[PDB]
Amino acid sequence: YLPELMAEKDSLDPSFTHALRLVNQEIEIDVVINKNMKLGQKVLIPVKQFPKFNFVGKLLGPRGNSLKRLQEETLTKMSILGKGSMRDKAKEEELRKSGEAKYFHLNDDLHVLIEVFAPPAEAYARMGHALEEIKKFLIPDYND
Amino acid sequence: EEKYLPELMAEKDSLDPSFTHALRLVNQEIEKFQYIDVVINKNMKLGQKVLIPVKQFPKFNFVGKLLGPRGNSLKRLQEETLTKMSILGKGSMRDKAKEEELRKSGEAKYFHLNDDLHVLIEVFAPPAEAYARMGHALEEIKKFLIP
RNA sequence: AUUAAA
RNA sequence: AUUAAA
Repeated sequence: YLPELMAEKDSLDPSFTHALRLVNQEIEIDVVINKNMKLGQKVLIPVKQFPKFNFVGKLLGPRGNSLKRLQEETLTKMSILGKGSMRDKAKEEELRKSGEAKYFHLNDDLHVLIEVFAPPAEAYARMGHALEEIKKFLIPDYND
Repeated sequence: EEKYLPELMAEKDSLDPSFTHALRLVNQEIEKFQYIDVVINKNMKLGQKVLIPVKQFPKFNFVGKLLGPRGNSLKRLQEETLTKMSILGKGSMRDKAKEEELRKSGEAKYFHLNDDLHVLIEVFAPPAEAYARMGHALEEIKKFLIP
């Protein structure tokens, strides 16, 4: 069986990071019941268009309060991921070099991941409300 | 991702071929490469395939209750919810002998017949509007599936 | 338990 | 011009 993979995991050179991630990744709607669906949407952060604006700070605010309040008022969970999301950039490269699925996202572009867990008709409406409020953060020029 | 792929090809070339599963998995990860923007705020496409309960209600035909006379009640729902709803899956066609239609010819046009009988709600709008339209459509479509 | 739209 | 949440 595939447990051959376990023999590869221990014996593979740690210098191959993406292969060791893929091998460890390989370890393996009804509306009338109306149980809780989960959704997610990855929203790009326009650093190409606004390179002089720091979005990560405007989004989080003091001790993350502004992101917490948006999460609370939209009833969603938001996570800032991608290249440039971490505060320590030397740690961000070594964690990207670490190439663990948890930190794998750093290879991608700076973006927000909004998650919502609710019954389906509510879960879609909550995500739509969150997408309307988050653009005020991602659009400095929202006047006109 | 301009940084990710050159490291895969570097691993591909430098890796020991004796690792067959690991080398196969990085090749599968390479074949993949051969996400919303709200400041440009262009239209996305959302869809949700909503099964309708024939296992729970085998005696109730929903597809007729959904369409109505000449599809008036379904188009009225598509108008008020501003979505495109298409009934697909096994039993969607009224003629079930002409169903299992081709399907060994294998056209993705007809591939949906292998899926269970459902309703695919598609909505085309900007992301904030698209997600809010879908949520409203799922609100109203319950009323057809709860006799 | 006759609803058939795109 | 600062903000650093999970």
